[PDB]
Amino acid sequence: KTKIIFFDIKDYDKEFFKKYGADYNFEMTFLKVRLTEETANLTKGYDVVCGFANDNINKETIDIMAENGIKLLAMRCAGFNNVSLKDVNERFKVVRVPAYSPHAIAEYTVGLILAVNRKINKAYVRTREGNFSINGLMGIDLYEKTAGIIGTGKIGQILIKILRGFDMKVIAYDLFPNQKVADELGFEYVSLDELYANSDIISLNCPLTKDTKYMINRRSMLKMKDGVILVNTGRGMLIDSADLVEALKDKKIGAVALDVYEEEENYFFEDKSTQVIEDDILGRLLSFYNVLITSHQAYFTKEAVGAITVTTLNNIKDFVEGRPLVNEVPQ
Amino acid sequence: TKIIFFDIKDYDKEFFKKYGADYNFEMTFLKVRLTEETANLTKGYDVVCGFANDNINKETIDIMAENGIKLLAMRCAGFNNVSLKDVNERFKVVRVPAYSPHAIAEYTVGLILAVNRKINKAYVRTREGNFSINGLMGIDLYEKTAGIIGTGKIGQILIKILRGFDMKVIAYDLFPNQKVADELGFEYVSLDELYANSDIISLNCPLTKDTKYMINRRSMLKMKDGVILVNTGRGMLIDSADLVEALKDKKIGAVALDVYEEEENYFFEDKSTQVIEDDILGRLLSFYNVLITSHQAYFTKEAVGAITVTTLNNIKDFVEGRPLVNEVPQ
Amino acid sequence: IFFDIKDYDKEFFKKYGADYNFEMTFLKVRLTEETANLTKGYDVVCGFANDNINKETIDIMAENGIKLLAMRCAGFNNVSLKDVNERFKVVRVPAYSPHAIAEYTVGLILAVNRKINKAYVRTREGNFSINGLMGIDLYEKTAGIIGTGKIGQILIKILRGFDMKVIAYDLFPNQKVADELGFEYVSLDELYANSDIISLNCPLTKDTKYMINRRSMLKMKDGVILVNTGRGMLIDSADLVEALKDKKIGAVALDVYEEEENYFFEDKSTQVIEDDILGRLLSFYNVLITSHQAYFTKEAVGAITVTTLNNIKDFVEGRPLVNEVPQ
Amino acid sequence: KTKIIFFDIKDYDKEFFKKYGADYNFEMTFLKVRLTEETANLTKGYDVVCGFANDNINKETIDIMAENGIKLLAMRCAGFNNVSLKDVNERFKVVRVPAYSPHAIAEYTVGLILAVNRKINKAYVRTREGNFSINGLMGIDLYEKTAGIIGTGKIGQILIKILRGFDMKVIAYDLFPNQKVADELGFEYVSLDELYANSDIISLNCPLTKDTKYMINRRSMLKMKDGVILVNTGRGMLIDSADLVEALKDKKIGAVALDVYEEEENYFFEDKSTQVIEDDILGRLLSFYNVLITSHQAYFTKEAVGAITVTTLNNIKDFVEGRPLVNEVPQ
Ligand SMILES: NC(=O)C1=CN([C@@H]2O[C@H](COP(=O)(O)OP(=O)(O)OC[C@H]3O[C@@H](n4cnc5c(N)ncnc54)[C@H](O)[C@@H]3O)[C@@H](O)[C@H]2O)C=CC1
Ligand SMILES: NC(=O)C1=CN([C@@H]2O[C@H](COP(=O)(O)OP(=O)(O)OC[C@H]3O[C@@H](n4cnc5c(N)ncnc54)[C@H](O)[C@@H]3O)[C@@H](O)[C@H]2O)C=CC1
Ligand SMILES: NC(=O)C1=CN([C@@H]2O[C@H](COP(=O)(O)OP(=O)(O)OC[C@H]3O[C@@H](n4cnc5c(N)ncnc54)[C@H](O)[C@@H]3O)[C@@H](O)[C@H]2O)C=CC1
Ligand SMILES: NC(=O)C1=CN([C@@H]2O[C@H](COP(=O)(O)OP(=O)(O)OC[C@H]3O[C@@H](n4cnc5c(N)ncnc54)[C@H](O)[C@@H]3O)[C@@H](O)[C@H]2O)C=CC1
Repeated sequence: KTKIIFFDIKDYDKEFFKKYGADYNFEMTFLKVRLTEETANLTKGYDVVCGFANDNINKETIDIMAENGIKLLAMRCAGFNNVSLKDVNERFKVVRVPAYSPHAIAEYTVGLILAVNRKINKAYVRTREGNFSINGLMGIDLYEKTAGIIGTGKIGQILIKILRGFDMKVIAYDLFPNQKVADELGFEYVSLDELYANSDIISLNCPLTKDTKYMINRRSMLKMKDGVILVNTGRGMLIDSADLVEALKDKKIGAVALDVYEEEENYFFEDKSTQVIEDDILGRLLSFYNVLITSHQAYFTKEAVGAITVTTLNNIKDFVEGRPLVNEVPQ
Repeated sequence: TKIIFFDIKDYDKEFFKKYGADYNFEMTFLKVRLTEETANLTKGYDVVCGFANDNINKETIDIMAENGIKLLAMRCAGFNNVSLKDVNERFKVVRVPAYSPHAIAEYTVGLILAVNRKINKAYVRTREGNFSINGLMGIDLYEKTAGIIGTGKIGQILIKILRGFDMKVIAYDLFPNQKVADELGFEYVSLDELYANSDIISLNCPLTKDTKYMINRRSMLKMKDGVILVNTGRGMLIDSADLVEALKDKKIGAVALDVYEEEENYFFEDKSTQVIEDDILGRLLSFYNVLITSHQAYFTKEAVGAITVTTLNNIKDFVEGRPLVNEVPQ
Repeated sequence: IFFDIKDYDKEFFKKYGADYNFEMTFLKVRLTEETANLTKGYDVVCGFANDNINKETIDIMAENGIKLLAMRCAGFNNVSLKDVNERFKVVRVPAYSPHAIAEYTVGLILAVNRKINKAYVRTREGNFSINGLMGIDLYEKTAGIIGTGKIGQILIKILRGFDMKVIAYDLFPNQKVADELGFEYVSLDELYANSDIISLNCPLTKDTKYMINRRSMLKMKDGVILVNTGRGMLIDSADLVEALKDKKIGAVALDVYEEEENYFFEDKSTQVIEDDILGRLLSFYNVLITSHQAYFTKEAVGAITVTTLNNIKDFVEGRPLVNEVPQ
Repeated sequence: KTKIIFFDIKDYDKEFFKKYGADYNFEMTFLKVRLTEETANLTKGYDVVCGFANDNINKETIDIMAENGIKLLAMRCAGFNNVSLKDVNERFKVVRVPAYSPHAIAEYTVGLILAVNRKINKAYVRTREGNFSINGLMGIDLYEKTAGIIGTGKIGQILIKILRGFDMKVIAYDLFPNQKVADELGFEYVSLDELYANSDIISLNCPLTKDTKYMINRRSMLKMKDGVILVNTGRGMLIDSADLVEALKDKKIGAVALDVYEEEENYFFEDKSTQVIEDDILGRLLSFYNVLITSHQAYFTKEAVGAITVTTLNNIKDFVEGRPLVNEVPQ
């Protein structure tokens, strides 16, 4: 009887929500379109809206939603940078799924590092055509190199542990360093500049905020070591992509793996192979021998997707029963 | 001192020229693999430098001793491809045993995650502008069981890394080392227990008489359905034909092979403008869940640097009558 | 009732059908003996080239009172006609666009000769080396066409424009057309011995099944370029693999494949391809496989939809059957 | 005896020139580098220089060559746009191979048309991964469509004949129309503007000159039919590539095949797959779903390459024996 409208849905999302939703007393409607100001009108008559990471939940969208009497905005993801929280004004509540599986993203990040370092993705395309030459595929041992992690949160700290198992030296930067964890894991907090100057490999694992937007830009990349391997499974807006293209052309950047991209919203998760990709930077990034782009799949495991579904359904059950909202996103 | 090198590529040559400039050697580089058909080209040389895919059987060894070869220097850790009994001490054999175990262990982890998370497939889709991720869902390695076969230099580093993923690790070795298993946090088990309880299995033992085709129809029937298998050891560890069947019957979830049982005429060479004659290799290349890379687990700067220097020193040490630290006993 | 439907099929049939007084039901699944039961309560069953319309399927269909089998294709080798027994009628679309297939055939020839597909994969990765991509001029070479029909004749005309010499084999030669087009009928053996390029454009029948097999390929010139936009069963695929391995076959393009029915038109990129020969064929440097898309142009598909839609409109109005397939 | 220096050589070139050159009284030296001002010095002590399509044979290069006493410049190609003829003040002679195989290029042009129309290259990349879906691969019948050929020379005429065999209607533009050939082939000369307005398919087969440089640019592409299929096996400089990108993005261009590219000289024929492609437009062109780029291989058949080698060697023999130079490029 609680009526739920879901945006940006794929078949994998739907199957999970139908299966696990069978034990909840919900009406579930599934839409393919992203939630934006153009589609916000479709929320009319629903109690709960379920949004995802690439929905444009700006003021206009939020106004139309409150106007339509929406009681709850449920985000089926850990990120909320794309919802303009100040504009909600407590006219409805916002919940997210914060800890479905930090391991999924940390593990993926390690995958991406090794893929671009050891050029696994290029190897595969060669051996498929029967090219078994390995010229140009030489990488570097991670062992005893320095990895620099920006964001020592749930994901960042698991990433650090893994890398320490590789016997990498790890340095890290966080707005709120946690020295205890550093002693347990065996890593040293440093400034951003020290991280840039000493890191052979750099990974972004902080949220997108006003302070992190474009934190990786021409100026910060000039401070990195030539041949630095950079990986981003955070948010696309962490990197000024145009500057990334230049730092690739300058051979500052040894290789880069991007699971997210600043203007990904009309592309990612969709098969755009039969039309023009209109974003110039995205097209150009796809033509670099040492760029690996994957469509925001760091989160994408069966454990992670399972927990997102269950935690999302419970977030909603908990709201309708007037229970305390453990996964509220404070506004 | 006159050195004949087989199976050489430009990356090998450049390294051996750069670092060999300090040593008093004549160095001749050949592209061709060392086999019975090419063994005759060793005539007039003091030292032969061989590599992992050379066929150094009795015929090859006989022709070499006949030509007065003093030293066989292997620029690799593996020596399964030298028929040691047939040497008869007519010349010495040296290898480079520990250039970089990290290179291979690290690459092994790279393969696991690539096939699990479909990173190679992702790339091929996004390059064509297909950003759909349907079918690319993987599994968290966290709290799964990895089973390592071969707890040597490489296998032990692999185990440590995976323990960092908080995987449970079980292992099998012909010569268990219980002490390392206590430090690392893993348990030796029989092969049968490994097969039954492993979500991921990695092969890191040498190719011997005992390991040849250990992974075959019968042992794969004991694995968990959906098992992820990775081989950076030797290709002959797997009966490849059975592997094909175990893929087709969906016993195998995904597999990454950095080596292959008949790789000798393919690997390291660009065969993209001719027929691949080996039927199994062609067929393996057509499976959605098979990742084949051309024996590049070892292939890092550090590893290749250390192979070159250790090889050149193996040879310097032999010619100066020094004790051979890296002899392979025969 | 429509089988083996894809979104392109559905959009066309809805757009053009929205004039006609029909209720149309669309199914994704192929028509086989397992799915034939789903025809219950329908009068029009619309089938396509890879449906298994054997006796069991036909029996279940007649049992369910099926009035018309409408084939949205020109080929009908997959419908066991003798078993229908006139318990319902069969219509096809015979001439929607012979040009579509003939033109595509020429595309394939040139793609495998000049390595265009391999070129694309290289340049996409920034490999602009053209080593191994050398081809041959078609000019003054000999092309051998098996099946001089609607498609075969247009193929011949195009190739004659390339100034290729053309020879051809047909069970029912048409000497006239040979004089207009400038080509010579020969035996199969002569075709095999003198052809640099060979194309198959005859129907799959009892007599053409496996006509390309180890024995006939041994008669071909080494380095022959072979293209098949006919039916997969024209080639013994296992022998093709051998003739590729022997380097008898210079390059081959297959738009059709003998066991294509559970693969073609479907995205199988997230599961095992169980057919061993198909997997193996995909690993050869000089094999080009496309998924039965020689017919696939907007004119062809438009004409298929209209001719089909008003093949049905001409059945329900008790009109004579302009496009039947005689049993 | 006669000493020949060859630039921009690949193994295929060398094998042909060694095989066929064994009968001629020549010393033959092979270099990998392109002939530019930076390399022109390497001509010192040679009688004959053999150049190829992407050599930068400007005045500086020509001056350094005449200074070194070079007697003959032999181009192993039909194009000569890249040699600044006015600057060669008859201080040496220039020969080319004009008619090695017009069929090779015309045939390849037809291959490209059908590949981008019927998506054969995209089909291949799909089926290789076991994607047999044909959605998005629908093309058009060429039958009864209009093809527009710019340049009715040796190549253009054979192209026209072939297309007439497809029963296409053909129109053509040439600076020097040949009405007789039009009557034999069945095509009509028209203005460029009429060609742009009525062509479904357009092919470029004129030389690169001062008059053809950038003839295909924003303005001319605005006159084409929406969804036009464009193919260029002429010269890269015939197209303002930046405008091409825009005309692709705005969907004026249905599909394009480029065998040549305006800044191809440091890329084409070379394996650049293990480094950054520094040219932005080329990278971007490689990321369009409906762009097919091949590396200047329209000429590349065994008959063509054979004839280039023999005709080149005879051009040179004929020069040294004071024979009249039938393949001189008038300066
Ligand atoms: N690609 C994908 O599928 C996924 C991406 N994400 C992204 O990864 C991000 C990290 O997530 P968690 O580890 O769960 O977040 P978290 O909220 O546990 O930890 C983030 C850490 O970043 C730090 N931080 C905050 N602002 C900072 C600043 N201005 N500079 C440096 N550090 C700062 C905090 O101290 C915190 O420790 C999420 O915000 C989300 O954007 C999350 C899940 C999946
Ligand atoms: N893909 C690549 O590029 C490379 C592959 N390798 C392969 O890995 C092996 C070298 O590995 P390392 O760990 O450095 O060698 P190692 O000698 O350090 O370790 C070998 C381990 O396997 C064990 N072993 C021997 N027979 C066994 C059996 N039947 N069952 C289980 N374990 C057995 C040994 O007892 C030892 O614990 C080589 O033999 C080679 O075949 C080595 C280098 C590179
Ligand atoms: N790949 C694709 O998308 C398409 C494939 N086709 C295939 O091509 C075949 C021919 O199509 P159409 O030219 O429209 O048919 P058609 O109108 O030409 O009739 C078939 C021709 O094949 C000849 N033929 C019959 N038996 C023969 C034998 N034993 N040996 C040699 N030749 C023989 C006939 O004499 C006739 O000239 C179709 O039956 C179908 O299988 C048709 C349409 C599309
Ligand atoms: N992609 C490749 O591999 C190859 C490309 N080419 C290109 O194709 C051209 C050679 O074609 P061919 O047909 O052998 O040349 P051709 O010299 O036989 O014919 C050239 C035609 O272009 C016409 N033309 C000249 N200036 C013109 C202008 N300003 N506007 C319009 N038309 C004009 C001429 O009247 C003549 O009909 C070369 O000049 C070269 O640029 C040639 C060989 C290979």
